Amino acid sequence: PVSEKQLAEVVANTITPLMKAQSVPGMAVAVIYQGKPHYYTFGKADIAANKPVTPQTLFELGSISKTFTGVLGGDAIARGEISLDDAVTRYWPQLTGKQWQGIRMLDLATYTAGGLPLQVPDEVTDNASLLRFYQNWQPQWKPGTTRLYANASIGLFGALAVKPSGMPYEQAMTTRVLKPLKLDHTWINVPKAEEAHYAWGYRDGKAVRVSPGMLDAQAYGVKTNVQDMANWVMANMAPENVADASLKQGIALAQSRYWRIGSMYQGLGWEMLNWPVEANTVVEGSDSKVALAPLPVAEVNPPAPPVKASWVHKTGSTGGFGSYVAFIPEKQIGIVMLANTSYPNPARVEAAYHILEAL
Ligand SMILES: *P(=O)(O)CNC(=O)Cc1ccc(I)cc1
Repeated sequence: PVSEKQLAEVVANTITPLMKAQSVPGMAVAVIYQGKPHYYTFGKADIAANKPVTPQTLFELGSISKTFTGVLGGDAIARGEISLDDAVTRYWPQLTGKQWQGIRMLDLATYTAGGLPLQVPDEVTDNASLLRFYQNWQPQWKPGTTRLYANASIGLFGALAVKPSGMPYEQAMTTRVLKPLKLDHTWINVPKAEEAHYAWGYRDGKAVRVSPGMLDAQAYGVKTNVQDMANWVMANMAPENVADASLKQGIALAQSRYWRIGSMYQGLGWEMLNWPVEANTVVEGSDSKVALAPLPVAEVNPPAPPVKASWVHKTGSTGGFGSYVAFIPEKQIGIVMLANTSYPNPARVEAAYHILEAL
């Protein structure tokens, strides 16, 4: 294997047209091919300041942050601190509403609680209002019957999962996930010293960065560079190489199949499809019309351990960023696409599929 010059061509040929069509300012790309990460960088991080995109440029991950939440939860499970079968109420006893009765930790993690909203209401700014919000929520469906992708669901999962540890979320994440994996440039809160590397997102011509929100850290607040992200993919595609025993298992727990929703499988943060899969299947499923809709689930009990022959992926966006990650453990290939403009899901998926198709 080589084709290095061929590889650089494949990427350029796919990304070049993408940036022109969706008018993306800058993009950092990583292709993992036979245990070796390959970095590609394009455009600008900061238009005004005319700063180019570099392997050290920090991007906002949006929903890709949920894969971190998934692994942290997995690790806690693996440590014995938590169980997917546990009642939510075991961790948050204040949640006295009769409606919380049959809801488990698993439901929160996999969006099956019964219709918790996509977003935490903007009116919620503190513990009091947060508690209130959850206490008054009226489920539209019964637990374990319908999947409704929501921040308010996995957001709470993450907040609760770290209780037994005694450490606040950001601390638990750094200590148990980042440190061990040597993800030294992965932040929840970017330090002053690193700020020079923090790119500007672009929306309606305006430069923008993500704002603070309740459960932001747990659902969409991670910031990284293409370097750490590539290392994240590698750790997930080949967990046998992870030294920490609970982390190792945590990763396997996050890639396990808990529910069946047509052709896709819901993991902890991660979403999977059986490989081989047709492009249209992946692309079509990524559109908001499908991705954000309430759909019936089929339980996988016991949960199926990770399948090598899968298409593991996750899309993520912020007001001004658009990211995508995909890998096939069987083939030892992966891709990372970080952009500073939020462009349609389908286009990210199509682009990633095509490069990976050059297997
Ligand atoms: P996910 O699929 O990447 C989607 N992203 C987020 O919900 C979070 C978000 C949405 C709107 C703004 I403005 C900021 C963050």
